[PDB]
Amino acid sequence: VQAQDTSTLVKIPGVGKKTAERLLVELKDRFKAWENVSSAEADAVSALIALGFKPQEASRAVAAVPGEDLSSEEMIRQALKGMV
Amino acid sequence: MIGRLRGTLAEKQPPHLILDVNGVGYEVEVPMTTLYRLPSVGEPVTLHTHLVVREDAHLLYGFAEKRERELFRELIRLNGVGPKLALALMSGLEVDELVRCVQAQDTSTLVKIPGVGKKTAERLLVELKDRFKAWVSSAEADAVSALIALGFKPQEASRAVAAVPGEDLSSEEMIRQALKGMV
Amino acid sequence: VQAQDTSTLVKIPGVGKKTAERLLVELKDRFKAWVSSAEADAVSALIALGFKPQEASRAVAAVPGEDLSSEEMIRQALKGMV
Amino acid sequence: RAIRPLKLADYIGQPSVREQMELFIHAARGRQEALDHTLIFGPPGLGKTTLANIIAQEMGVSIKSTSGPVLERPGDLAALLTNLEAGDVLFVDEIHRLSPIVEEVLYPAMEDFQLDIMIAARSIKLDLPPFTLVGATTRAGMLTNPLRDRFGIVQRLEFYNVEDLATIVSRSAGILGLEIEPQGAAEIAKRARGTPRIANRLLRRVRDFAEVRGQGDITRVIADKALNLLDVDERGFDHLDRRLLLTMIDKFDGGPVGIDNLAAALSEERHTIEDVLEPYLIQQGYIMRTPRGRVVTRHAYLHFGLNIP
Amino acid sequence: RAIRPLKLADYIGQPSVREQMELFIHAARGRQEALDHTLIFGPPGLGKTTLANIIAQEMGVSIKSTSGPVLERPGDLAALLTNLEAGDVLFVDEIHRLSPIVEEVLYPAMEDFQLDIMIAARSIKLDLPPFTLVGATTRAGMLTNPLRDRFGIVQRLEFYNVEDLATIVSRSAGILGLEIEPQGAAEIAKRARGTPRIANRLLRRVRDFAEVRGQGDITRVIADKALNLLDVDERGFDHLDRRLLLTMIDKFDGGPVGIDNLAAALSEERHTIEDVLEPYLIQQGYIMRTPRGRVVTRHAYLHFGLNIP
Amino acid sequence: RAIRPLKLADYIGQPSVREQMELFIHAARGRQEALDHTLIFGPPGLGKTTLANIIAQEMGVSIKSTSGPVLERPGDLAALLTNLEAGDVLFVDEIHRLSPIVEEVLYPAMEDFQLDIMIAARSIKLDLPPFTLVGATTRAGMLTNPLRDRFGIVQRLEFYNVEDLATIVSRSAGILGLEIEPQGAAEIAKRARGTPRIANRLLRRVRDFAEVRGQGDITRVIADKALNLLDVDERGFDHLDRRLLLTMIDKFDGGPVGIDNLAAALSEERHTIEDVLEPYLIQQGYIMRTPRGRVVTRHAYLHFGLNIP
DNA sequence: ATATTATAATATATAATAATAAATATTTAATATTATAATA
Repeated sequence: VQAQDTSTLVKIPGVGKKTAERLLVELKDRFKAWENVSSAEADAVSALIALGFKPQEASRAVAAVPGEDLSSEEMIRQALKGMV
Repeated sequence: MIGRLRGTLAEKQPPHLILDVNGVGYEVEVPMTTLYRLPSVGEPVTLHTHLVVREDAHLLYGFAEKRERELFRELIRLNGVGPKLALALMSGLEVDELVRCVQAQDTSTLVKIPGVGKKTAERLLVELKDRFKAWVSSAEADAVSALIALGFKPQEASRAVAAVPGEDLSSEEMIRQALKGMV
Repeated sequence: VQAQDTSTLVKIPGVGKKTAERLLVELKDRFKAWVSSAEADAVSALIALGFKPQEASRAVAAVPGEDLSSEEMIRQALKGMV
Repeated sequence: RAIRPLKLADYIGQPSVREQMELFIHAARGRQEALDHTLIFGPPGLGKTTLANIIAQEMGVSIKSTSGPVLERPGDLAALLTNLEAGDVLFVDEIHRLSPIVEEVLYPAMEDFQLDIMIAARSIKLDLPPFTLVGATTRAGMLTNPLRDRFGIVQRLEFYNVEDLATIVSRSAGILGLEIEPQGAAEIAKRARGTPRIANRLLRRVRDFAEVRGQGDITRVIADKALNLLDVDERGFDHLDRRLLLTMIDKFDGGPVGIDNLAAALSEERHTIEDVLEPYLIQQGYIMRTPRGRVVTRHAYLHFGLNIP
Repeated sequence: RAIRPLKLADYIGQPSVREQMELFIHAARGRQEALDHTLIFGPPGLGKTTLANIIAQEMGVSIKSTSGPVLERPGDLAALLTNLEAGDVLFVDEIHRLSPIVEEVLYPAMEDFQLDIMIAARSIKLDLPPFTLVGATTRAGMLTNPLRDRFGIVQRLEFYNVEDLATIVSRSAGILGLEIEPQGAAEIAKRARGTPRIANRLLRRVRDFAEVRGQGDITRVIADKALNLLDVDERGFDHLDRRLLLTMIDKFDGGPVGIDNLAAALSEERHTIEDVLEPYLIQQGYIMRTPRGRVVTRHAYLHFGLNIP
Repeated sequence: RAIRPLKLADYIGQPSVREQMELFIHAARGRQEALDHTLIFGPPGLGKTTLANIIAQEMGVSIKSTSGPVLERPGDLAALLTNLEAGDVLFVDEIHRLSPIVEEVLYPAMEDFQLDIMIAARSIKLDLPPFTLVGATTRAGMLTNPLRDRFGIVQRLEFYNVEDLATIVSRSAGILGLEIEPQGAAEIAKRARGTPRIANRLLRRVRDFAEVRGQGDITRVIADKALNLLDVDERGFDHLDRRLLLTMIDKFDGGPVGIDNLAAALSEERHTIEDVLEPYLIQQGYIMRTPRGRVVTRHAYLHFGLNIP
């Protein structure tokens, strides 16, 4: 869960995908610390979706380094450097 | 039960509204967004509605749109969502913008809604992710069959066929206009 | 219900054999007062010939040979897909 | 808007062969019954589909155009047979490839238009309406001998001579409203492999040449400088033809190697290479066939002014 | 910054073919009609889309550069044709890989610019504006006979003439700024390998050689010093090719060979050999191919003084 | 000086490789010109990625070698493109083992250093700084030929001769701080089955085993003990290989027999035999399988000294 | 006259998607309280 892999959860019989993100989300919801947009940004997000990016990694990359009053090619470039 | 009301407005005490439909008023609330679309006192109004039955109470909820009723109902079917939460959400933001944010699964635009925790935001986004759908004449059927033979899906073909050209046009020109589209 | 038929009820979607058979069991006491051989032969011949099983049955059932021979209804069924 | 010859007398070439099909035409008109099943063998460019549709027009019957490469399943064959009616005809090209099951299905379908295949359970007894299956393969040697024996009409389609191809050029120019000089018609008639399709394509190229480089109709000099711009000799050479001739007179020293090797060297498909090569090169007798390969004659090697060692 | 002539006259490399297609362009311009269908085949990678774009600017109209994956569904090509207009043109690629349903849709599309489609069968007839359908494939041998016979213009693309390859080398070196020699141009033309891209790569590498070994000067001696060691030869051989030839002739003495045995013995998998080295040598014809083993021809024996069995 | 040395003088490779291309790029760098794409390939485990890292180390340009099978995704490809800047170099391992989407998002970068990105939606024009792909594949035979045409420079790797292997062993033992005699260096080179980096690994293992039984100095008795424990003699024959060849000489006396017959005789799987056992002997003159069967030299028999005419 | 094996097709183990039926799980609404960030 602290590694956030659903594959280890779903091989257990009776455990599907939806149960796996429920376990992940609702345990990361504070129990497991202890051991027991603009046109340019929308264009960028759509380009990332068309280039294999799932929307969450296309979302928090935009959120971390937003682009302001300048053209798309450079903040998408530094965002691609940003996600590394 | 209750699916829609077409009645006359009696009084406005937001958010609680009373709708006198043929002598009897109906206790219904509407969101503040719908407060920006209500008529004056005494004017008739048609509200798409859907009831909620509790153990000790019956609550009536009425919206301007049927699709708003359906989204409200699906929000209520969620295990951690009450009516107060859904009214807070839709009083913050409107319907298709929330739909696209559900496609986005972003918490920033929904945390700003008052009284909403971040944990609520991610759990609702994850359990509301897109499993739903995104929001004939002789010439019509001929075009549908022609584009089926051309490989286009019947539902995909029909929306391009029936949109731009008019009613009962020449089959060649209307097939031309249906195939005018690109993705 | 009077004829104690199950497969008629089973073909309804969402109906299991146990569900329909139970419906028989309680309805026989609840109620107190209140296509041919050539049709399947054409389908089998088209399947063995090379035709896809469901579109062949679609052609067979579009214009069945209820009042005419199996060869002629196959002849007019091959009109559909040309 | 089609140039296509819709007349029997348009294909007046091979007068004995045309008169033979005329006798068969009047026999069909006189029989008013089921014809013998037709299988014509001949190299392409001569309009075998044109011949079949002319046969249909003279019969006063509707024709469907299909081919052996098109068909893959006996169910498709049954569909094609059902779409045809009484007083119809089917044009089929390249029967040389066929599934055997299609052949035993067609055996009663051309015996008495019958179908008696297995479903066990009830077998089919479908009797087809009277319509003649017309075969238009290129070579009957590769196809099965029982089918060739069972087909009634068999004929040799050959490349057309100079006067017929010149007449076809003149009448096709008359269709387009242009005129051809008899000498230019004769030279492009003895050229273009003696085939009306290639002759018409060459006519289109030369008429475009006269549309731009010329200032009027095509004469002998217009056609000559057209072939000069087309880089075509008096025999009807192509650049690929010259290159292949040079390879098999120079690289392989007579070319006693298989057609597969030279086709792979040229990166050319086997069927296209042989269809381009064999009829015109054999009627000129430049190259024969050996099991070692398609070796040249002495005359072909002397054509380029080279003496045989 | 790709290498591309701006105009069709500026296009150099196939002067007779360039004159022929210029004649076709002026025929389209003078007649005020859409140009005929042009069939294009030859080398696989030559930037044919760019040449089609040049033809588009010569027409002044738009050409939608489309390929097999673009037109694998008949709906996409139907939509593109509906957005096509009078006097326009459509570049088509990978026609050989395309489904026969595409072929039957494109039968009436070029057949006088119509469209027939089926809907208990009902027929729906559609019309199309006149246009110039452009069919270009890596290999045209897979094109079906009625389709190719119904087409009009057929154009062949090939590697340039050796003097014309040398001129192309000179022009590209002038573009690259290399101080090249006509003797060096003929040298690289002999090294052009039938491919413009590898030719330009060789120009770049001999420019590097002249920069680092000479004083920025490309001469015949400089070109010889650059291209007479390692995987080079005046004809086009490599030391890889010489190694392959020697290892075949010392083992099997110019006899039948096992391809797996060759791959094992050369420490080199047969796949890359038959992908680059073997196809060029068989393109030169220097290896004769059998279903029992690949043997070099008499040219390689003459290269090393070897006998003929 | 490391486990793999990073100096061009510290790696005694093939003399053509030792001379040409790194000297070329050493004398060509500093011209403010982006280096073109270079390929290295050969037997596996020869440190082609390490050699590319070495080359980029003398080039003094930021470099990080990434494995292609690890990087299946074009998004990480865009990440590596944006991580580097103008005039940089990048090394890719096993390009032939990439998902194709990487390839068509990589072609315009080879064309005009352009990253065409798809999002009526329209593509966006995203230019890239000048950069270089260095290729290091085990076998890129199934890679697409236009991608080869975009690539400029390719070098092979071959079975190194005994002198180069001995020099490599000597320099790597000097790196290891060994006291091996030149006779011991030749013994280690002959015990190693060529493969200079795998030869380095084998020398490391021999050094560790000798240090287990003594000091860093290696004597011919130490080499004999290493051959005995590894069950591989100076000829490089595996113990399984030695047993199989002893059975073959004890059964058919080296006569040409079938591969299936000997596979059934030895009770071993034939495909593994083909891809493991005979390759090592067959780069050299040992095994000569024919259309009649396998033939073995008497030099292989010199291990035991029994041969037949 | 026997194999053999150098090239030519081939058929399915292993990727995938699409119902489906047994097996479950079955509560939020209102309100103090306490931090908590921001504030005269």
